[PDB]
Amino acid sequence: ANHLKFIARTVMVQEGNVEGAYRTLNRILTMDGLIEDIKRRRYYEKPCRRRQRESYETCRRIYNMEMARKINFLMRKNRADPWQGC
Amino acid sequence: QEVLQLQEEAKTFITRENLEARVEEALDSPKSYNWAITREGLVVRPQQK
Amino acid sequence: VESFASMLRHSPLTQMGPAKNKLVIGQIFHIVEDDLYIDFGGKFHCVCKRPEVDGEKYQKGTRVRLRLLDLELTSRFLGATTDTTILEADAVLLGLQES
Amino acid sequence: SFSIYPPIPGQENSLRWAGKKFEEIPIAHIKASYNNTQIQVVSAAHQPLAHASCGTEGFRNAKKGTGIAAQTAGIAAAAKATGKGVTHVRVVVKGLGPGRLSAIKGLTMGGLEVISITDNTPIPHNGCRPRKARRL
Amino acid sequence: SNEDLPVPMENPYKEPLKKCILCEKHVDYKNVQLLSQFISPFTGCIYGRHITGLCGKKQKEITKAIKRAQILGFMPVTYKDPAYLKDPKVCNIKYRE
Amino acid sequence: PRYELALILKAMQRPETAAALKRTLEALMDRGAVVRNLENLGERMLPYKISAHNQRHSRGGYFLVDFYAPATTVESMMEHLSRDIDVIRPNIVKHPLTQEVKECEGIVPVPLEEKLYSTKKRK
RNA sequence: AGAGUUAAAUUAUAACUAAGCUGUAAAAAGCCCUAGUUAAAAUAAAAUAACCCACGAAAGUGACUCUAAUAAUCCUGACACACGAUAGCUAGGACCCAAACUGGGAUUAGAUACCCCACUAUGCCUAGCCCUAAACCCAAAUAGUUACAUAACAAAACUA
Ligand SMILES: [Mg+2]
Ligand SMILES: [Mg+2]
Ligand SMILES: [Mg+2]
Ligand SMILES: [Mg+2]
Ligand SMILES: [Mg+2]
Ligand SMILES: [Mg+2]
Ligand SMILES: [Mg+2]
Ligand SMILES: [Mg+2]
Ligand SMILES: [Mg+2]
Ligand SMILES: [Mg+2]
Ligand SMILES: [Mg+2]
Ligand SMILES: [Mg+2]
Ligand SMILES: [Mg+2]
Ligand SMILES: [Mg+2]
Ligand SMILES: [Mg+2]
Ligand SMILES: [Mg+2]
Ligand SMILES: [Mg+2]
Ligand SMILES: [Mg+2]
Ligand SMILES: [Mg+2]
Ligand SMILES: [Mg+2]
Ligand SMILES: [Mg+2]
Ligand SMILES: [Mg+2]
Ligand SMILES: [Mg+2]
Ligand SMILES: [Mg+2]
Ligand SMILES: [Mg+2]
Ligand SMILES: [Mg+2]
Ligand SMILES: [Mg+2]
Ligand SMILES: [Mg+2]
Ligand SMILES: [Mg+2]
Ligand SMILES: [Mg+2]
Ligand SMILES: [Mg+2]
Ligand SMILES: [Mg+2]
Ligand SMILES: [Zn+2]
Repeated sequence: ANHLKFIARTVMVQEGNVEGAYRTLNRILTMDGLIEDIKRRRYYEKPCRRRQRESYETCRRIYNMEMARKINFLMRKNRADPWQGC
Repeated sequence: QEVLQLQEEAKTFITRENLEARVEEALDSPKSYNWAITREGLVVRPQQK
Repeated sequence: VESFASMLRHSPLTQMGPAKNKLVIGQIFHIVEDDLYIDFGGKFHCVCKRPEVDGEKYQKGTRVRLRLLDLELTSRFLGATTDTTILEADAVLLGLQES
Repeated sequence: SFSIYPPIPGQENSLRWAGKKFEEIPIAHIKASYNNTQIQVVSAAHQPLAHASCGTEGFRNAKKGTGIAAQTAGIAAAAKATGKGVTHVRVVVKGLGPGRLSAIKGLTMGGLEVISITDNTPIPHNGCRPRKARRL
Repeated sequence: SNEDLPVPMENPYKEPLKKCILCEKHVDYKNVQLLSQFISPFTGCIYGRHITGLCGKKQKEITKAIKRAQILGFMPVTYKDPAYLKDPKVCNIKYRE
Repeated sequence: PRYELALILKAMQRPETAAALKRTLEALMDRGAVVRNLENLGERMLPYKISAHNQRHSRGGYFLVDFYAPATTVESMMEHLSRDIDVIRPNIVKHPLTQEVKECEGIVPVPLEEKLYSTKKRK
């Protein structure tokens, strides 16, 4: 409100395609976590009920990180197998 | 060593008289701290003017 | 008689030291269509993909140039006691036994 | 480097639409609320040229929520605005609701030309406490 | 009496430890360019470690520095100052694909 | 240097500016302060518009005053700065150069944590 | 623990503009001293950073600045001493927003509830009480060891 307007969260559509530029802006906000925050902040969420969220999120992030790594590590051996029908 | 550093800066301090000088000088020579970084750790300071 | 420790101290596998970015010589002992299984002699063979340049030049028995990345592929993962082995080593293909 | 989005308020940038500076192009406020949408097209001078609501468009208490209604309001809004002769519009969406995209499309399809989207959706930096969550 | 046994020395092949892009740099709240380098252009967000890729101490340092630069008003909150949008980009984010 | 004074001042012409700075350092030298240096950072358009003394300002001049002062004092100078009609925002920070540089030796790599869960032959 | 400060948001209150605005699974009631825009103090609460894991004895503590400042050459120890989330009580201020209660509106066989709408004690400050929690990491303190060893499950087993 004290900041200069139109500098923030602004995309300018190129070659007149609107839908593309909107997708772009959406990708911005969702990349920064603002959509999850708006949606979060429609109602309240109590501090306890918040650390639960945090911890469940962070556990899940750890799991998915690890499992991802493991998958991409074992990726090589997806290759068609040499020894078949030994 | 410390005491001598301060002894050296005591000549450069601003005192009641030098106000007239210093202030007039401060307006004459704007100084920037504005300073940047490169992915290699290198700095690029503001481009020469 | 040679003591084992001596055999160890003077071996090439010791002399090489750390595995990263080493330039190694290797041999192709098995082929599946795009994939060439290369024993450079270390413990485990590595795998490669036949390059576009001179495809038919790389055959079983052919000798090859390798840039050795890792002597073997291993890591420990979430809730694991022992780390996990691929039973291969990581290497890159440079040229074929440039002579 | 073509179409860097955020054109500066300094004059270093010459790009004109209908021979106007980006500062002079009309602002269309879109407000997308879960039960509603409203567009208001205003001059760079802040004199309102067009207003359309999902209700003003003759939908009713629930149905006025939908994206259908949004594009509907958008069209007629751009009609009233086109009547006063605005070619180009820089748009701002306020709130996050069903008729965001629909209404923006509604301005285009309604024959109004869009340059910019910027999102001003109020994001508390932890000011006023929200109302309690619901089932409880 | 076996002179060919191994030696109990430290690892000579030990690789030098990696460095945060600022390791032994100096973060001041005064250079807003620097602090601008770690902020999301559209939001005014502060990027996390997993983006910036900094040590613990340098992240923390940067964060505090920024907040100071915001209240004292050398730097704005809700957008990256346009002057600095054209400067070198440090972080790993891809917005536009 | 011990303390640092960030002066954001109402943008004026030169004489009025000079006046303001002068009387500022006078006030400081009266509360017992030793002034090291004066660094003009220019007149910038503020990042955002600041409202003080019933005036809402767009631009401002920027100044930096390094000085030594006794602990008891800082409040006094802050008060006398807040009172002032042309200060568009004051502040006083412990001068950055008292804070030490403790060498980042680098990243101490964190290994995956083991022996969290018991060894159990489950399923 | 003090003292000073405010970026986002919100609200008074004006200027325009349109008749609606709000609200749900769907509605109704409610409000049009309404709504969108443009201005704007106070009060309250502190996005991102945090994929961090620091500080405190615990409760607790994450906007900014400065002042004061974190017991013990360090074993255990009470019915003694000093603290102790929320809620609550006493007196005085504060009041954006939230909100037990309550009154409307729906739903329902009923609906003293879940959904909707207002509005209050109350959350906020200063001073004084009250001394309770799933105050739980349900895992006492201080030195140790990984020997011996799987009731089950959970955070593996044990000495002194
Ligand atoms: Mg406003
Ligand atoms: Mg998060
Ligand atoms: Mg928060
Ligand atoms: Mg309950
Ligand atoms: Mg198990
Ligand atoms: Mg107090
Ligand atoms: Mg405000
Ligand atoms: Mg307002
Ligand atoms: Mg208002
Ligand atoms: Mg609904
Ligand atoms: Mg009605
Ligand atoms: Mg968070
Ligand atoms: Mg924590
Ligand atoms: Mg202690
Ligand atoms: Mg004791
Ligand atoms: Mg208590
Ligand atoms: Mg209380
Ligand atoms: Mg009240
Ligand atoms: Mg009031
Ligand atoms: Mg209320
Ligand atoms: Mg009732
Ligand atoms: Mg029933
Ligand atoms: Mg239900
Ligand atoms: Mg009220
Ligand atoms: Mg409290
Ligand atoms: Mg607790
Ligand atoms: Mg518990
Ligand atoms: Mg107990
Ligand atoms: Mg005890
Ligand atoms: Mg103790
Ligand atoms: Mg033992
Ligand atoms: Mg059993
Ligand atoms: Zn570092």
